[PDB]
Order: sequence, then structure tokens, then C-alpha cells
Amino acid sequence: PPLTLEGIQDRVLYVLKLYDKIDPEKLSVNSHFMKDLGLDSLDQVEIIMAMEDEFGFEIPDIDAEKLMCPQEIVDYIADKKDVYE
Amino acid sequence: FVKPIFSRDMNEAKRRVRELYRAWYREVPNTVHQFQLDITVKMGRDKVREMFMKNAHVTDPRVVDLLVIKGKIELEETIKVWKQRTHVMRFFHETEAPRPKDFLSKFYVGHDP
Amino acid sequence: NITLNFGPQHPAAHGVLRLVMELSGEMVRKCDPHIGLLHRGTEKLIEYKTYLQALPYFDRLDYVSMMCNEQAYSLAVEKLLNIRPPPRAQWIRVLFGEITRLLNHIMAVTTHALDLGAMTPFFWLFEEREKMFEFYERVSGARMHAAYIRPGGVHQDLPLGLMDDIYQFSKNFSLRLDELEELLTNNRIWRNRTIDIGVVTAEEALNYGFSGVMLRGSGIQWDLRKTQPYDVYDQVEFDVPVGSRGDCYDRYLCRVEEMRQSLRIIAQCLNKMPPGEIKVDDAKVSPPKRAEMKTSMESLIHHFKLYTEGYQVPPGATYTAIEAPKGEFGVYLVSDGSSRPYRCKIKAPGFAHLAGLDKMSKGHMLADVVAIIGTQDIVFGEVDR
Amino acid sequence: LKKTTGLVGLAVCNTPHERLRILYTKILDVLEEIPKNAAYRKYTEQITNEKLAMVKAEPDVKKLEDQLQGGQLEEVILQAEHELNLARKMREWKLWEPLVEEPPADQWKWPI
Amino acid sequence: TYKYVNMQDPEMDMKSVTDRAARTLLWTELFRGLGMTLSYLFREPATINYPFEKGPLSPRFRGEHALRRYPSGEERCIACKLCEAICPAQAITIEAEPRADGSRRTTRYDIDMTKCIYCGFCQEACPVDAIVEGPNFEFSTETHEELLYNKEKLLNNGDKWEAEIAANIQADYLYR
Amino acid sequence: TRPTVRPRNDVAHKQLSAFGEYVAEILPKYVQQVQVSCFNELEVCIHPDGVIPVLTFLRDHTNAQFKSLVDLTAVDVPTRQNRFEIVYNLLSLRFNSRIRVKTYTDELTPIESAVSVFKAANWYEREIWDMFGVFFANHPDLRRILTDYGFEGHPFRKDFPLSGYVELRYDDEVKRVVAEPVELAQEFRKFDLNSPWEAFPVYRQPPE
Ligand SMILES: CCCCCCCCCCCC(=O)SCCNC(=O)CCNC(=O)[C@H](O)C(C)(C)COP(=O)(O)O
Ligand code: SF4
Ligand code: SF4
Repeated sequence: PPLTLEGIQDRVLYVLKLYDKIDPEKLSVNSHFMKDLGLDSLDQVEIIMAMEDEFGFEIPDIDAEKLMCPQEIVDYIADKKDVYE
Repeated sequence: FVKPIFSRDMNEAKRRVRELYRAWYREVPNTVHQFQLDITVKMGRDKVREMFMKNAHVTDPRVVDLLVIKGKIELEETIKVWKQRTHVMRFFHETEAPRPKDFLSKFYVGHDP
Repeated sequence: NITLNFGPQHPAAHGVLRLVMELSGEMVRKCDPHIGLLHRGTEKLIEYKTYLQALPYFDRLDYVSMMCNEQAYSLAVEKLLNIRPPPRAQWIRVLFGEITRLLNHIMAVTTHALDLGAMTPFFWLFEEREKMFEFYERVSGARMHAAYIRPGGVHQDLPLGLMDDIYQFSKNFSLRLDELEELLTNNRIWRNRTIDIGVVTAEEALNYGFSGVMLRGSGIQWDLRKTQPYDVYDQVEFDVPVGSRGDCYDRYLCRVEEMRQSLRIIAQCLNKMPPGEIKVDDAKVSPPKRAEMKTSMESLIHHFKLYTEGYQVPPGATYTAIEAPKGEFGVYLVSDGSSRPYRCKIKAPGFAHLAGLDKMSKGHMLADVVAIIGTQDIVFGEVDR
Repeated sequence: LKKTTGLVGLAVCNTPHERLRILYTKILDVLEEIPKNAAYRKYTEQITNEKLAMVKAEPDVKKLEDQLQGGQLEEVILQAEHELNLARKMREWKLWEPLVEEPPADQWKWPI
Repeated sequence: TYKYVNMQDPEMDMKSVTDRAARTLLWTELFRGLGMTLSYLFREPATINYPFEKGPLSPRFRGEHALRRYPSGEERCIACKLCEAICPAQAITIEAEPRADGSRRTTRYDIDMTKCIYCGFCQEACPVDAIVEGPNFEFSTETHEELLYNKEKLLNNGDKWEAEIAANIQADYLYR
Repeated sequence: TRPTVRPRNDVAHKQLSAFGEYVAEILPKYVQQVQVSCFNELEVCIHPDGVIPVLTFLRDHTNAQFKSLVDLTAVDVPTRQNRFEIVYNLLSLRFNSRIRVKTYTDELTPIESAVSVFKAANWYEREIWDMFGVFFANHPDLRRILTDYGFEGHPFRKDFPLSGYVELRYDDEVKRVVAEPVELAQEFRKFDLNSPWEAFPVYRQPPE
């Protein structure tokens, strides 16, 4: 329930651990899932939906038009969970 | 030029496909259990990734959107627990012999082209 | 709710429908009529065949009435060839068009009784439909799927023996309908099963293109005989039933009346057949007698041709409606002028009815639905194709 | 008046004449805002006018269906209502520009 | 030209009324209708006693195919191959070849009853009246293969039934 | 010129013709040809972008209440780029008249759906969708009629074989029916019965 932000990023990266397509080293605070990571768009959908399945709320693919950095994932979560503290 | 089906330019269309993938990608276990498929579910998801690969050369947004129209229409028959287990397995063609793309074997087989 | 596939397997399903329902307690909600379980796809199969070869296909759609289908083809082919048959052929086409009508309505009556569990009339009347199949056999060599009606008219002249026994055949038949008169027509249980069920407002009918008794039951008076007496119907005396309530009871009584009506007509067709060829004079459409082809050369030549490449229609694509007992019937030719059709769609009268069933389905309990399929005379063969 | 309309979907509406004059005045009321130039408008004028006078030709419901030469005009009030929604539809089709886009000659070039 | 069904209105007259309520109670007509079925018990049953009796058939009747010979004992077939052009299901297959005597003769006439639709076109179509749609009808087989006839089996069929076939043609030939 | 010949009904041809110019007046924007053969059979063009607005008008009285879409008969001719030739057979019951009013479409043109207008085309819809690929304006469901489940083809495209590519059979160890490559025995032994030497000079497209 507190939804601490850093632990949210811990959650997302752990999902990336469970996630297949990414290399564990390739995992990072900023590298883009379209413009940096070599994983294709279907992998974009793959992580975006696994993550939203964790957060239990729909992520419109317009946010995939956003997405950019994973940092903007946790950023959106700060704008989504709206606890941001 | 000529008036579009729905999407105009790829992104209006690209948005629809992802909607499609998840629409399958979540639906798959439901299908795995309704028909009691003996396939491991990851194989199902893999096939889900594969049929989305055969359509890679598509470039007209009317072709993309018409393909997701027909693909969602197939999803209709899937979710409503229509079809039968056999129809689900038609995508696999497992009864059929593997095809050797190698030309030498193609020589060895028959008259062929 | 509870999702449920029905037929084909049900006797009520007639081995064709799979109208799935998402039933509540037993009252219906969703009730979609799937089809394509019989779809023989004959539209492409017609395309690669000489026009004489197309002829069997129509015995293959209306399983029961048969001669009427072929007449539905001979009219539509003779239009493009502008050919007008010798009169005797038309008196025949009416005669067996009406006997086919007797077979069709006896079929629909007794089967509809079977879904209502009546059992007996079935056995009381197929004893008669063999009596008629003995006749199509006497004129065609086949008990059913007789090819006796042809675009030139008819394959062959009537055997001398029929003209008496057929009269004998209808000497007693009215009584056999009397025996039904003493059943369902008056019977108490029967009214309850069918009264005030699947009532249809005139407009939905005119929208979906309902035709035949299915119009005549709900009061629309549209008809394909007296409006367009395409054959000898113009000379024939008869009178058309019209329903009141739109009750299945109405449509029923109508069909019984039409059966009476053929009892009226067939009398007169027996009363009025001219001597004459039962085929067109032309050897470029109608083939020579075996006696003449085997001496005269040109007869054998055109004989050889019609049986190998056949007559050639002048090019054109056209459409013709038919007074099937079940309704308007579709003959949509597309001909390049070659003996092969380019295309040929076939509107089944029952197609529109089945399109309309779900409107009559929802808000009715399942027995109502079983009543409905029998309401509409639907042989499913014609419908998907 | 005859009991029972006979038809299933149809239902009786007593004093048809007045209700018809309602429909005449109203479809006239919509054709007026349609421009004179549209080819439909003059003929729908001819229709509504000749039919209105034709209703005026006789009083009772009885011979009225003879004067228009149609059995039970009790339906044609409904057809007039379709005619009314139609005339409502005429407005969004605008005045009628003759033809737009034409077939390549291969079209309608029958045979083949 | 149209006729209303039903529509008629029942009498309010008290005799008739109490009679209808008497139908509503004592059922009356059911029994009357019921009585009618009793009439069938006293009629003679319609079954033919198959197979020691058999159903009537017209001479025209179509059935098993059979090739047949000249009175001389030569086969009638000339391999004109139009009957191959007509079989609507195209069951027929023919390879005409010269005889050593030089006459046209089929080397492998054949037909499968699996695709034959027994329209009996070929009975009509043949110029030499070679092939004939014979009287026989009862010949269901244990296996599919027994259906795919060679010219051979058809000839045998023309052998067993030739008396019969020629007899029916003797009855029918004028009509054609 | 009579015993075999079918008599030519000039009267109805006259009336249908005059009404044909009448309609030609009424909807200049879409109506084109006013074909009128001696079969007493009238015909009219429509531009596909003009499907609905014409058809609705047809249902409503002018001097012909084109009630009941009896048929949406469909034809495919590969030569023309507008290969499709959707046809609206119609019948004004009040006037006992009959008419044939057709159009054309390309493979990706979303031709207007008269589903709102007639509803009879809830299936003329899906057949002519499925057999072809004639995409339609806005229909409640474009699920296939007739052709199976996983079936991919579009027969009646006058393209790919009459047998089709597909031929299913039950199979053993999979315990189930499976689609397989065709392998027809004997093959449809097609006869080219086309006749050189034209029999109808009156027709005959010019060599040009
Ligand atoms: C048990 C499961 C059964 C399996 C059923 C399978 C059902 C599949 C349904 C088939 C429908 C389609 O093909 S859907 C039609 C869409 N397919 C296309 O190819 C359109 C164009 N695609 C592109 O341009 C991109 O390369 C793209 C590939 C999108 C990648 O996206 P990104 O690179 O920008 O991330
Ligand atoms: S019947 Fe004998 S002759 Fe006539 S075609 Fe068949 S084989 Fe050739
Ligand atoms: S029997 Fe009927 S179908 Fe079989 S070959 Fe002779 S004609 Fe063609």
C-alpha cells in the first residue's frame, strides 16, 4: 500500500528478471525498450502488459508511444499511482 | 488516393495490432483449458507470436487493418468456444511432413518444379 | 446464462441447423442460427458445366418438390433463348408441378406434426407419397430426382397407363385429407401448441422479402401465380388462401387449402392436355428421336453437338423469381453466351425465412422455437448451397 | 366502417382523411425548403398535390379507396409517412448534381 | 382470388354455446377424432412382405450399369466418348484404341458408382445404344473398391441381364 | 417466328422505359445507364459511394416502392479493376415492377452496407464478405457464413482451384480431423467446349 517509488522500480525490474527477452545486463534504469533495447515491438507489448498486469491497470499503447525510458515507466507510475513520494 | 478502410498511415494501424496481440496473448490459456490442449501454454503463445510474423511484409495500412479485422473475427470464433480442438490444431499441421527447403533434397524427392 | 449448441443431431434440427442459444432458465436470450453445415457450394459447380448438365442441381436443392425446380430452370433458360414450348409440355409442367406441391406440403404437414409428436399422420400419408413416387418412377425411371422437366421442355412422352390410375389416385385422396380434418384441424392440443406463436407484422415480412404462404398467413396477399401467371396458371382455376392472425394455425390451414387447391387444379390439367410434341421443334436445342437420328444426318449431327457442347445462349446475365410453394425462388444466371454459365446465384425462399427466425425466437420458450422451424416449410438443402 | 384491417402489422386509425391532410401539409412543409431545382421536388409536388385534391374529391373512407384506385389507403398514410421521412432525407442529399465519377469503359461493357 | 382462412365467428346461441362448453368438458370430439384412429385397426396393413415380395417398378427404371452386345455377340460400344462428355459427375473414363481387326474399341472403359448419380443420361446419349442403365438396384458392397467398376464388370453385368435389359428396351424404345 | 419464339412484350418495355427516364431525372448524381431489354427487364447503375442514399430512396414511394431487397446478387470479373459487380435485384410490390440496379468495387473499397436500410443483408453481407472479401461499411459482425472455421480461402473469387487447396480428413495418432493438401484422384477432367466461329454476328465486340 505505501507504493514507495524506488520499490516500484524494483518491482518492474524484477518483472524484467522474470521477463525473458531482455539480457540481465541489458537491464537498466534508462535504456529505451524501442530505441535502445534490441527487443522488437511485440516484446514492447510483452513487457508493457506484464507490467500493467502487475500494477493491475490498463496501459494504453499511447503510453507505448511515450514509454521512452523505463525511467518514464516509473515516472508514469508516479503519475499513475499518484503517490510519488 | 483511394479512401481507406479504417486506419490511415501505419500508426493508426499499428495501434490496432498490439490491441490484437494482447487480445490473443491473454486469451490463450482460456483456450488451453476450454479445449484441454495438450500443448504447453508457452507453445501457444509462441504460435501467437509466429502468426504475427507471417504478416511481416504488409505495408498498406488498409492491408494491416483488414488483417486485424479478419484476425479479430477469428478471435470471435475462438473465444465463443466455437470451433473444435481440431480447428485450433489446424494452425499446427502436425500430421504433415516437414518441408526441406534445401534444394538437394528437392532434387532427391520428385519431379517438382 | 447457459451456452448451448443444438443440432444437427436433433430430429428437430433436421440434421442441418446449429442454432446455439445462450438460454436462461429455459427462456431464450441469444439464439444464433449457424449454417454452412450443408453448403454444397454449387455456385462454382454450375459454372463449369454445360447448361444441360446444370439441370440435376435443382433436384438436389429442393429435396421434396422436384419438377418445380427444373421448371424454374427451363423458364429462365428459355427466356434467354426466347423459346416458347409446345403447350402439352406446359400442361405437364403444371400437372407435376402441382403433384410436387402435394408431396411438398404433405412433407411439411406430417413433419411439423412429428415435432408436435403426432406420429400417426406421418404413417397415414407417406403411404401416399410412395403412391406418387410410383408415378415419377413411371415417367422418369427414378422414384425421385426425376429429370423429366427440361429447358427444351421434357425428356419424354407420358406412358399410356397413367391417365387412369392418377385419376384413381385422386378419386379417394380427399377422404385421406378428411382423416386429418378429424385430427389436428379440430384438435384441442394442437391449437395451444401453435396459436399466437411467431406472429409476424406485415412490414418485417416486406422488409426481409418473405413470400408465399409465409406472407399469406400474416395477411399480406402477395403471390407469384395470379400476379404473373407465367404458365398455364392463367388458364387454370384456383383460389389463394390468406391467413388472418399470422398464427402458425393460419399458415397451416392455408397449406391444407393449397392442397385442396391442387386437388382443384390437377383435375383440370387432367381435363386439358393437347396432343403435340412435348419438345421444341429445333434440333439446335431439342434432340432428335432415336428413330430419326439413326437415319437423317443433320439430326445425328446436332444430336452429337447438344450432347457434347450443347446449345449456346446469347450472352447475358439475368434473374428470375419462381412460385415455389415455399416462396420466391432465385434463378440468377450469369452467362457469357458460352454453354458454361459465368456465374449462377440461387436465392432460396427459406433463406430469408431463416434470416427472420431469430426475430421470432427471442422472448419465446424452446418449444416455441421448435414450432417455428416447422412453421416456415424450411428444407435446409436449398438454404445453404 | 369495415371491422378488422386484415393485415397483421397494420392497425386502424380512424378519421384517416384529417391525418392524411396532416401528412400532405407536412411533406409539403418539407419540400418547400428543398430547392425548386432538384429534379425530385417537382414530382413530389405533383404527387402530394394531386393526392391531396384526390382525397378532397370524396368524403367517406369508403369510396376514397376507389378514388385513389387502391385498396385500403389506411396503409398509404404509412407510405405517405415513409414519403415524409424520405422528403426529410432529400435535404441532406442537397440539390442534385448530375453524375459524379464515371466507370472505365470496361465496366458495363457487356458481354465481358 | 384470395381466401381468408378461419375468420368465421362462432354463434352465441345458447344451444350451441352449451354444446361448446360440453366439448370443453366432456371432450366429445377428441373421442370422435379418437374413434377415427380405431378405423385403422380394422383396415388391412400396407407392408409389402420384403424380400419374398417386391415393390412395383416401371420398365424405365434406372439402376446398375451394363455394357451390352450386338445380337451377333459383338459388343455395341464404339468408344464414341460422348457419354464421357455428358456424365454430369464425370464418373466415366475411356481410352479408345484400335482393334487388331481395326475397329474402334475401348481398352479401359470404367465407371465408379461412387460418383455416378444415376441420372441415366448415358442410356440416352449413346448413338450405338452401347451402355445401359439396367434394372438391377440391389448390389451394396462390403468395401469401397467393389464399386469402382472396370469395363470388365460392366460387361459381366451386361451378360447376366441382357435378356432382361433387351426386354425392357423392347418395351420402351418408341418413346425416345 | 412464333411457335418456338417467345412473343416480345413492347407495352411493359414502354412503361418501364418511361419510368426509367423518370428515375434518370430524379437521381442524376448516381444513376447512369437505363438499360431496358425485351425481357421487360430494366437495369440501372450506381456509384458505390452512392450505395445507401440511392437505396433508401428506393424503398420510399415516388411511383415505385422498392420494397424487399429480394437479392444482392454478386459477380466477380478479374479483368476489370473494379472486378466486383454487386447487384441489387428489386421489386416494387405495389407496382408489381422489377428492376436490377448494380455497382462495382475494388478489393479495399468499403462499399456501403444497406444493413441499416434493409437488414435482409445481414447475410448477403457475410456470404459476399466471405466468398469474396468485399469489405462492408458497418455491420454488427463480419464473421464468416458457410466456410468452416480456420478456413482461409475466398471461393467465388473466380480464383484458386475449385477443389481449393484444402482437403481435411480424420487422422489417427492425433485422434482428430486435420486439413491436408488436396491430392485429387482422377482430377476434374475439364473440357474446353468453346466454339470457334461466332453464331451471333448481331453481338460481336469489334476488333477495333
Ligand atoms: C492458439 C493460438 C492460435 C494462433 C492464432 C493466430 C492469429 C493471428 C491473427 C493474424 C492477424 C494478423 O496477421 S495482424 C495484421 C498486421 N500484421 C502486419 O504485418 C501489419 C504491418 N506490421 C508492421 O509493419 C510491423 O512490422 C509489425 C509487424 C506490426 C511490428 O510492429 P513494430 O515493429 O513497430 O513493433
Ligand atoms: S456408350 Fe459406348 S459408345 Fe457411347 S460413349 Fe460410352 S462408350 Fe463410347
Ligand atoms: S449414370 Fe447418370 S451419371 Fe452415371 S454416367 Fe450414366 S449418366 Fe452420367
